[PDB]
Amino acid sequence: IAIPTNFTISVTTEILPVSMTKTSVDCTMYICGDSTECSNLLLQYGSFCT
Amino acid sequence: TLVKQLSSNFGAISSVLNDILSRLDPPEAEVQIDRLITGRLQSLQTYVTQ
Repeated sequence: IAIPTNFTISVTTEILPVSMTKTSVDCTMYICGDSTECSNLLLQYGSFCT
Repeated sequence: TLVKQLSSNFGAISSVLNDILSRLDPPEAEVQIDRLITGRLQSLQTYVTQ
């Protein structure tokens, strides 16, 4: 039997992500910008954006 | 949200498949029906992924 006669206090590190950046995107400003005609075309696609 | 999106045109002249079908000739109705099919496939795929 091998038995230890001494010891070491070891401090190790563990890194864990917990959160990511909260991002919001408006369709009408991404797909259409300031175009009202583009928005009128886009609203024919339904509730994709909600 | 899936049941709705059956009332969306997706760019066609109507969301009712029969109205497009019984109000245009075949070669012109095919594009409209294809547009509806594409939109509804996209909606169903979004549902399944979610």
